Amino acid sequence: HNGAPHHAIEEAESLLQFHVATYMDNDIAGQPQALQKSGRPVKSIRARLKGKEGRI
Amino acid sequence: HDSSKLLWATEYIQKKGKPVLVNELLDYLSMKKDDKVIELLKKLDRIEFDPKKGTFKYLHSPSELLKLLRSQVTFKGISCKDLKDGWPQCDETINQLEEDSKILVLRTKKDKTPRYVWYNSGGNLKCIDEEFVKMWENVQLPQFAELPRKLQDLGL
Amino acid sequence: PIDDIVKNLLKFVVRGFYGGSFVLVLDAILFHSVLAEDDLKQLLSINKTELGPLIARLRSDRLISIHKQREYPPNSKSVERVYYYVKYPHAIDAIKWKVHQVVQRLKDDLDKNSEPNG
Repeated sequence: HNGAPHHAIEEAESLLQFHVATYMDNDIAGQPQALQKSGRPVKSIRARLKGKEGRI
Repeated sequence: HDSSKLLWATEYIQKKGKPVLVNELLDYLSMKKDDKVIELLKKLDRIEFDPKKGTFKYLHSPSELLKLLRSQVTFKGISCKDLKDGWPQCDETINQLEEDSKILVLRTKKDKTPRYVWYNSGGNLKCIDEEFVKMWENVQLPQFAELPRKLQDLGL
Repeated sequence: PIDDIVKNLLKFVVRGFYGGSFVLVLDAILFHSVLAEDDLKQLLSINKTELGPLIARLRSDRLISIHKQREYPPNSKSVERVYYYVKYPHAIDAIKWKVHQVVQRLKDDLDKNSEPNG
């Protein structure tokens, strides 16, 4: 809505695409761990079900 | 000098900016009192020399601006230069006959509205609701010749 | 012809419900169909942020399909210009649909109406 440097945009949404991705799964290989303000990773949803201790 | 001294008189005479006595202009500047000075002004439009008494003019209303807007047809985008000297306070009369009656391109409201050749019928018509214009903007264009169907699909 | 009306009509909308500067890029490239991109930039002699967002509308409305007016450079290298080959039909086609949509924002709105039921 406010201008369009059209390469900042191309990164801007490609950022948001990264947040949604790590939200579903923050364990993705070939990608940067999305960390917490403790520097520990973020408990993605996938992480909540993965191994023992998961939901299942 | 010859061309330099004559140019000097037109400089200080245009400071007066009106047809003043040539002898005054030959003495107020105290330099361009030679024969080459007055003749150069007689040959230069910077001091528009009439056959009458000492003339010094350097060739006004939005009406002239109004036609100039229509006189810049198929021509290039003109700035605000011809007004500020010819007609003081261009930016007032730019938006005085606004709504494209006196159209001009405000480059910014910090840069004296550096304009182009602008003249239209409605032109801006900002009275249209911006949200509606945003809603007008909000209409996303679908794809190719299926859109020729899509308009017929949409009832157009 | 109606082609002039087509350009005429383009001016009206681009000046009716658009700002004044919108038509400046219209007329400039309407002078010649296959025009070098700089020529408009040169004659307007304005910045790239005073030209970029205006270029947005020309292709956002698809009114100025800027054809890559490729030329034969003398150095034997890449040469092209944004020559706005206007796609008169397709431009208006969306516009009509665009118009229809705002009418839908009124044709639907007729049910949002006078007498209180809720």
